[PDB]
Amino acid sequence: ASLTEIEHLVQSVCKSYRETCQLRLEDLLRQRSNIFSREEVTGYQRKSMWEMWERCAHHLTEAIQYVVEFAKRLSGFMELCQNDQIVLLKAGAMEVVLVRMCRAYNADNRTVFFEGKYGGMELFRALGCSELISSIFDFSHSLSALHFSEDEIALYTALVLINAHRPGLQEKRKVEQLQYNLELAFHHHLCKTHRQSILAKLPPKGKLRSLCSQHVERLQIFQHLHPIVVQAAFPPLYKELFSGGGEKHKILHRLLQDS
Ligand SMILES: CCn1c2ccc(OC3CCC3)cc2c2cc(C(=O)NCc3ccc(S(=O)(=O)CC)cc3)ccc21
Repeated sequence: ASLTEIEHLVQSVCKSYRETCQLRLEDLLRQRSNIFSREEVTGYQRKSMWEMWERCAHHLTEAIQYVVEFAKRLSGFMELCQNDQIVLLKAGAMEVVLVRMCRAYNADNRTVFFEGKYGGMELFRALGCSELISSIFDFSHSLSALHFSEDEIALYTALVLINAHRPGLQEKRKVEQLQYNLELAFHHHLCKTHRQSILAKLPPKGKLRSLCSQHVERLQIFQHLHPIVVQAAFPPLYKELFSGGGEKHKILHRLLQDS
């Protein structure tokens, strides 16, 4: 790639992100005074474990749907073979969601936007996975302290998704080329905006992996306890990405083949 080509890549990734960001930043900021009351938090804490799981799994899947669309619109992604598209989304979609989530996290009062209002960690007690929840809140706090712009989130999530180290890729060199061009774009944009200092402050790649592993591990516990709930009331796409041996569905293929 050349230098104008890199800045065109920057513009194209930012555009692809804006079209698929699910919620515009201002819509999340405008709701920050809308906080759950103590009575509403209590109501969430008294919901059954299985109903809170279903609701949370539903919201995760919705967010993952916008990530799939981001990929489909991401320069060079659809030129990868189908196998590698699926590999990359299977391993990276939850990671992208976790990074995007920091937009919905208010570091001032330690709350996250959830079902129309902002609430803290205690909102999720009924899940029985406090360690996973606090890890996500802590990760969202760490990213909020960097004050990502929307352009930086677009470029960083492109790189989270386009990761040539995922096991199972068939055209590893093609993914490497794509990853390298997106890295140049991200680092070029940081340099031009005098934001190279955040590079040392970004989370190690093992953190994002660790959060996704905790998620799958707590899901396995839940699915053992409530197997019919997962079968009857979890989104098919969710089960395909995270469940075992829930990889019996083929939703990703249909989502990618469409359009
Ligand atoms: C850390 C606490 N938390 C969760 C914890 C667990 C969980 O589910 C899995 C555990 C087992 C299933 C699910 C959530 C969960 C979901 C939401 C959510 O969807 N809010 C609505 C919203 C819409 C758009 C945006 S965005 O535009 O920024 C692009 C992402 C962000 C937010 C918020 C907090 C959550």
